Amino acid sequence: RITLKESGPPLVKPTQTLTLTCSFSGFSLSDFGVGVGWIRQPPGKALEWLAIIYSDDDKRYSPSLNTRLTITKDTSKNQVVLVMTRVSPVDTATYFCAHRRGPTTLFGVPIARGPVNAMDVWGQGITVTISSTSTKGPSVFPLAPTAALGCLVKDYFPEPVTVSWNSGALTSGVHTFPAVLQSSGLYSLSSVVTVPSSSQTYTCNVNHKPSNTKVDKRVEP
Amino acid sequence: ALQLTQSPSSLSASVGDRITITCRASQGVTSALAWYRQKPGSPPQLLIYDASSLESGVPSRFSGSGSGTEFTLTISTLRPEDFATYYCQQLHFYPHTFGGGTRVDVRRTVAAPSVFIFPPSDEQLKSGTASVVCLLNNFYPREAKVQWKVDNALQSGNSQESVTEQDSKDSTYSLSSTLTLSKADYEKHKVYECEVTHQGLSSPVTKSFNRGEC
Amino acid sequence: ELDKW
Repeated sequence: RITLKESGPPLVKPTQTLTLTCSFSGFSLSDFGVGVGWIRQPPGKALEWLAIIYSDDDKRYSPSLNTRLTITKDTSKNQVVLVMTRVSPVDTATYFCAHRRGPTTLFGVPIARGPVNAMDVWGQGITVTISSTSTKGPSVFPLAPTAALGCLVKDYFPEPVTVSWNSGALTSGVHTFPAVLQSSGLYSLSSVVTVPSSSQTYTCNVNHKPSNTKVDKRVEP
Repeated sequence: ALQLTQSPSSLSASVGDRITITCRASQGVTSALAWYRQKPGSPPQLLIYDASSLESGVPSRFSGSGSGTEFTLTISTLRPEDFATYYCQQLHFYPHTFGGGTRVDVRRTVAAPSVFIFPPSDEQLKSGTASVVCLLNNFYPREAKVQWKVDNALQSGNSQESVTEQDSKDSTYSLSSTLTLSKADYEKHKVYECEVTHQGLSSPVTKSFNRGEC
Repeated sequence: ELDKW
C-alpha cells in the first residue's frame, strides 16, 4: 500500500518562505520513473499543479510559480520537499503531494507507459494560511430584520470558530456560513437562522478557542 | 498554456442516473488524461488513468473515453458517494494542467432564494466599520448572483461571498454576501441595495433599506 | 514542453 502525507506549518506570514514536506511509504524515489508531485487547492477552488520530481532527479515546475518554487527529494528518508519563497495570501490553500507511477517494466523492459498518465495516490493534504495577522478574537454583531436573523462573527484569527444558537437547542433553519479571509488577514463569518415571524428568543453562542473569546449574543428585531 | 475546460461546471443528478462529464483540451493531449473524484474534506481520488484505463479498486460504474482534445467521464449508475466534484488532468504537457472541476449535486425542484438584507449594527458603526449583509436562503440550483448597489452605484471589489454545502435534507444552498465600507463612507449614502439573480426568479429581486429611515 | 514519458 502506498501512502503520502504532508507536513509543514499551518500559518505563514506574507513575504515568508513556506517549506512543505511529503513523507511517503510503499515506494522509493529510486524506483524507475516514479515521481512525486505537489498540487494545491485554494478554499473553494480548483486544483492547481505546482511541480513534480522524479527518481532520476528530473524536476518540473509551474511556469507561473517557477521563480518561487524549489522541489527536492531525500531518497533515503522518503521525503520530497517543496519550498515556496515569498508567499502572499493568494498562496493560502490546501497543499497535496501525490505519487505518479513510472512505466511498467518487464524484466528489463518498459512494455507499458499508460500508468504514468495520472497521479494515482494522494496524500490527505495540508492546510496553509497566509496572514501577517495575530491571534485575535471576533467582534460579534447582530443581524436583525418567514423571518431571517443572525450574528456577524467578524475580524478573528485564526480559524476556527464555533457558532451555536440558543446554547444548542435551536438547530433547524440555521446556516453558519464558511468564513472568508479578508484583505485584512482576518476571518469573517455569519450565522443566520430563519424562523416563523410569529416568534422565542434568539441567541448566538460564539466561541473562538484560539483567542479564548467567548460570546453570547441575543438578537431581536 | 494548455487549457482544460470541463463541461458542465455543475450538474444536477439523482441516484441511479447516468451522467457524463467532458474535459476539453486546447491542444491534443493524446491519452495522457486522468479523472478524479473529490469529496469535501478529502483529497482527489483517481478513477481513470490514461483516458480509459480503470484504476484498481475503482467501481466499474466509472468509465472514461476519448483522446486528443475530447474526453468524457461516465458514471453509469450514480451512487450517493458520487455527489462530489470531478476533475480532469492532462499529463501530456508541462505544466500538468487540471480542469476547473464539475460539481455533481443532488437534484431537486427549483427553489428561489428568500432574500434578506441586514444593515450594519450601530455597535459596529461605532468601531468605524459598516458591514452590510445579504442573505439568499435555501435556493436551488446552487448558482446565484448577488449585485450590491449603493445609491445606484454598482459595488465592485468590496464584497465577499460564502455558500453553504448542499443541505442533506433540503438539497438547497444558502449564500451570504457582505458589503464592507468605512463608517464615513457608509454615512455618505442612503440606499443600500442587494440585487439577486437566480433561476427560480422570473426577474431579479432587490432587497433594500434607507440608511436613516427610522 | 512535453511530459517526461
